[PDB]
Amino acid sequence: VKGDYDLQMAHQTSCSSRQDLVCDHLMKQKASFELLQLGYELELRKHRD
Amino acid sequence: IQYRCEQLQEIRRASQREVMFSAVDPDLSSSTFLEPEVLRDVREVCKLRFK
Repeated sequence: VKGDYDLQMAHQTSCSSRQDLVCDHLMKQKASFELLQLGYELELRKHRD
Repeated sequence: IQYRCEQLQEIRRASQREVMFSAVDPDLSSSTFLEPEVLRDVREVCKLRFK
């Protein structure tokens, strides 16, 4: 059992590490989208003036 | 009206300026190529949001 647990724990780390990498990557993508969205809002305000 | 046209003309002129982005050759460690201001400013703003 110990052996198995050890094996599982070791496995858990790999998936979690890739999970964090994907999450941070996905977050970097969101940050870029929010910047563009704000850019369109500011342009619309200047067109109203 | 003239004041506004001058402002938009300045933006048009600034837009024609080609910003050169350096080729990511992996291997080449060191060359300190200077990052364009726009890329720096955009990166910082995106980092700040990412954090």
